[PDB]
Amino acid sequence: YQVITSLLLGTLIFCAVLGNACVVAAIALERSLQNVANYLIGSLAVTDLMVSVLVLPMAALYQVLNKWTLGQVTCDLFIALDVLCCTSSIWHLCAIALDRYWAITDPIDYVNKRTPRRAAALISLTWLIGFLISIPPMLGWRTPEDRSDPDACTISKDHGYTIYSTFGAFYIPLLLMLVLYGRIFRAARFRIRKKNERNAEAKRKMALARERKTVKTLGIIMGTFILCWLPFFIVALVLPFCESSCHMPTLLGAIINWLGYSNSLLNPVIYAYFNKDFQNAFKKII
Amino acid sequence: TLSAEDKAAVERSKMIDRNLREDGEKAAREVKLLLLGAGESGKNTIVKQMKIIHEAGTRVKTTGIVETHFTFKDLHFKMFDVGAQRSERKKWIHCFEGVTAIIFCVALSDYDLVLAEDEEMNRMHASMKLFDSICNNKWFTDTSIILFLNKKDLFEEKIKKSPLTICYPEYAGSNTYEEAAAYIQCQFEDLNKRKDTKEIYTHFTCSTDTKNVQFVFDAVTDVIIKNNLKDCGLF
Amino acid sequence: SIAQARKLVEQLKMEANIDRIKVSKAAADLMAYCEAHAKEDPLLTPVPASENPFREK
Amino acid sequence: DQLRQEAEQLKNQIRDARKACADATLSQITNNIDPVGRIQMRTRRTLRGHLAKIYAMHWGTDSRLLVSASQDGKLIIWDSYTTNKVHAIPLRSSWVMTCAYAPSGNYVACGGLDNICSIYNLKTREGNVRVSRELAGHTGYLSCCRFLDDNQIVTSSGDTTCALWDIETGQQTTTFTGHTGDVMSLSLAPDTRLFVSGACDASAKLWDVREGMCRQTFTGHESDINAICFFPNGNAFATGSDDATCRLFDLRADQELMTYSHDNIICGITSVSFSKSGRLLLAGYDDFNCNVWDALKADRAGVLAGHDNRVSCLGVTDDGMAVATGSWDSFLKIWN
Ligand SMILES: C/C=C\C/C=C\C/C=C/C/C=C/CCCC(=O)O[C@H](COC(=O)CCCCCCCCCCCCC)COP(=O)(O)O[C@H]1[C@H](O)[C@@H](O)[C@H](OP(=O)(O)O)[C@@H](O)[C@H]1O
Ligand SMILES: CC(C)CCC[C@@H](C)[C@H]1CC[C@H]2[C@@H]3CC=C4C[C@@H](OC(=O)CCC(=O)O)CC[C@]4(C)[C@H]3CC[C@]12C
Ligand SMILES: CC(C)CCC[C@@H](C)[C@H]1CC[C@H]2[C@@H]3CC=C4C[C@@H](OC(=O)CCC(=O)O)CC[C@]4(C)[C@H]3CC[C@]12C
Ligand SMILES: COc1ccc2[nH]cc(CCN(C)C)c2c1
Repeated sequence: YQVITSLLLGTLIFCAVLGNACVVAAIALERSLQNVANYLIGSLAVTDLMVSVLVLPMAALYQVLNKWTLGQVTCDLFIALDVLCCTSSIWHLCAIALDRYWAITDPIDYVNKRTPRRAAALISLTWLIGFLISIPPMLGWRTPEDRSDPDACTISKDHGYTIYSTFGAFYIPLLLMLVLYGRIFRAARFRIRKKNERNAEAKRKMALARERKTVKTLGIIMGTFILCWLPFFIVALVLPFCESSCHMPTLLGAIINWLGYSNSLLNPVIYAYFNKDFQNAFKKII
Repeated sequence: TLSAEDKAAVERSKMIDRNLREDGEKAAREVKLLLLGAGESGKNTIVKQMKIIHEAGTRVKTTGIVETHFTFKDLHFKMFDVGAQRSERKKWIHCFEGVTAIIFCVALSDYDLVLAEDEEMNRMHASMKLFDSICNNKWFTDTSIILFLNKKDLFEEKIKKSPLTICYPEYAGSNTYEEAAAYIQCQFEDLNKRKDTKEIYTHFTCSTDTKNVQFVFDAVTDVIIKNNLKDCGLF
Repeated sequence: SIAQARKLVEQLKMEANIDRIKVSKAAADLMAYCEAHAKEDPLLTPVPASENPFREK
Repeated sequence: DQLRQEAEQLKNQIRDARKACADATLSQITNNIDPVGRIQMRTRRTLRGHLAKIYAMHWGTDSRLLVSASQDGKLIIWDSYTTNKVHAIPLRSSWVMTCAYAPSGNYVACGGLDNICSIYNLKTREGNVRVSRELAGHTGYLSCCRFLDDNQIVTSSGDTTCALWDIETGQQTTTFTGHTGDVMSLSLAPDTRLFVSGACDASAKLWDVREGMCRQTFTGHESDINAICFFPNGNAFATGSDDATCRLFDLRADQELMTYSHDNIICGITSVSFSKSGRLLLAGYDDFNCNVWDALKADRAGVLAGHDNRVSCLGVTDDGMAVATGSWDSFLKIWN
């Protein structure tokens, strides 16, 4: 019963922390992996590591016990670290998208005005939005209904806070990242589009292969982000406004929460375990 | 450890390391291009063409390697001419591994001409052999080549007076500038075995002041953008 | 290119006119030098860290 | 003309004399010598600060300071004891392929694709390093330079010629012609009266510094020679070529003694050097690692693995304490 779900959450937690730690270590100990893009990917891995060692464990204990057994203060801190680290991870994805968009569409900026200070500013900005989404439920915007049930731990369901958090944590990042990756798609397609018959056929085949590759890569990125977080932030917006007639099954809600938690496990798989430079570094470490 | 001499030495090392970091940051903002070609292939004309307006952003003349530092549209370029390095190329060609692009200049008008070393060797064939050797080096697997075909007017006059079949026996077509210039360009393109990792940006050198350096800038920006797309996995 | 041929043949004759010793004697001298200085070769015999300047002051 | 006949006759006579002098292979003589055993070396210091592929280094005569040259146009005087950067000379030409550190410790030389051997004055009256002299006259890339003394320097360049320079006047006191291909290495004698050069014609020549004439020619390699180093005795030297094989030539025997080859090695040697006693021949390789060779027995004693890229330079201190290997990944490593 509870043993199976506890084991599944534990192995998920272990895989997430192992992957994030491996990515951070590979970036730290390798001198080739010390550029602005790899710094952003490493900061994303650090944020996901904080998600896996500061949020995942306490969320798993809450899930298997089906009750909060740590106290009101420990529940409040867990919620604060649940919103701060996960919102930071989402904005790290958005910051990586912004860096890629700047690198692809502005080569002059890439050559001249691209420094690790930009990477540090973006990371600080992603943690800043994290703090401004996680702190407001600390002081104010906390209905007494949250504390009315000591044997539960739920995010403040005030309508104003619900709108503010859900937008500034997922929907502003979801529109921003969609726009940036659409522009990147347009740039990549424009670059790809621009005996003699054999060479023309080879060029056509290679261009088609590149178009397939770019559409696949964008599909992987946007699909994972959407299939993990969108299910959670649609419910996290509809449920608070619909107090009644919108009963939420426990199974579906738990699957949805852990789908978003698993977005932190899937981030190193996409942004780190797929490119060639990390694969070579890991082979050199092995 | 904490001695005054050791503290001074560590402070000197830290200051030196800061200066090295600053110099490396400054040097990473410069696009490095390697200019190659055979003798009077018209690379001097190219260098002169790019240094008409923008230049340099008891010393002894070296005659070994030539530095050309020019800035075009907020981009710093550094062109390394090794035409005066009359020695084995493979013993120093790896020193230029990692340049953004290779500017390779061949004169279209030397198809009729032959090398001074021996009459039975066309200058265009020597240039083609050099292009094949430099395009397929293990150092330049991913390095794109900016191909310049200089002396279009002299080539047009020569093909008006002399047929092109002497340089290319297998060639077959009515002799005029456009088709012959396209055939030579395609022959130079076909020497690129690495069609999947590198591209060749062929331009016909023109007397216009800005068009040549503009083409070099466009090729370099298109190389940088494609490298950034390949890094993201989108190319 | 005839003068270079004369220079080359003169160089070859001068090289051939030098005195040579048996390879066994030269190898024995090399083996004697190696064994005579084997005590003062820190790379050959690892030196204790007390007097090793790159590990312990 | 007909001089080819007597030229090949002289070549055959030289070969016959060398074969006659060969009575016992160096393996037979050193078979009784016990193996040196496994050589375990651990990176003690890792000097960091270069930002491009190192191409040369040279230890000082005090065995503590060393100079390194790299493509970032920087000539750093390290302090291997404390990793401190004593000096960082900005090169006028970033294409540097060689460097040397004067025996007196006052001067440092470098050169490269620019056919100029720049000489820097480290110890001056203001504490600021400045180019003392620039030696021009080579028509090819200058591949190696070694300080004969504080006033004379020997340079080998890719114009098939080695030159002896008078630093005070800046002119070639003597030029050493005879090589057919690009001269890629040069090693000075312990008494500095002789020096050999390994060139791209797959041959090495022993030169007299004073008379400026080739005393001997050693043709054993099948490809161009990239490195050369005199055995501590001064009567022998080792050569490293793209044949993936190192070779030991004796001056008095005027012939090859030993071949340091392995079937697992197919990459060319980029740098060789001997230990203080001459019993270990440390050779850098394009396999990213340096292999320690027991000179007398031709056995692969140790492996100085650790470098992320090809090992370009390599040197052993004068007191024999430590071996430092620079590599294309912009890191010097002192091994000990
Ligand atoms: C119907 C028609 C068509 C559709 C049908 C079928 C075809 C497609 C199906 C859908 C795709 C599913 C996933 C495919 C993944 C895949 O093919 O991966 C390839 C193989 O690598 C491994 O196997 C190596 C994987 C190693 C992963 C880590 C291992 C450990 C995991 C746990 C981690 C935690 C513990 C360590 C590698 O990647 P790739 O071939 O997909 O191509 C690119 C990738 O898409 C780009 O995203 C990536 O860019 P970046 O992410 O932006 O940096 C590129 O660098 C490049 O990798
Ligand atoms: C439990 C979940 C959260 C685990 C993670 C699953 C993702 C890695 C999946 C979900 C949707 C998948 C995508 C769905 C469809 C496609 C299109 C497919 O073919 C195309 O490129 C055609 C695209 C088009 O026609 O629009 C390539 C794989 C890709 C991007 C898939 C990549 C893998 C994705 C992102
Ligand atoms: C993207 C890749 C890494 C796959 C990610 C899979 C996870 C989203 C899965 C794996 C294990 C799943 C869990 C396995 C078992 C349970 C118990 C289950 O029990 C209940 O509380 C509801 C039923 C009941 O009341 O008993 C709720 C869902 C949950 C937490 C699941 C949530 C979704 C999890 C974390
Ligand atoms: C309104 O509920 C919110 C608002 C913003 C948020 N950021 C991260 C979370 C929680 C993430 N795990 C529950 C998956 C969150 C919830």
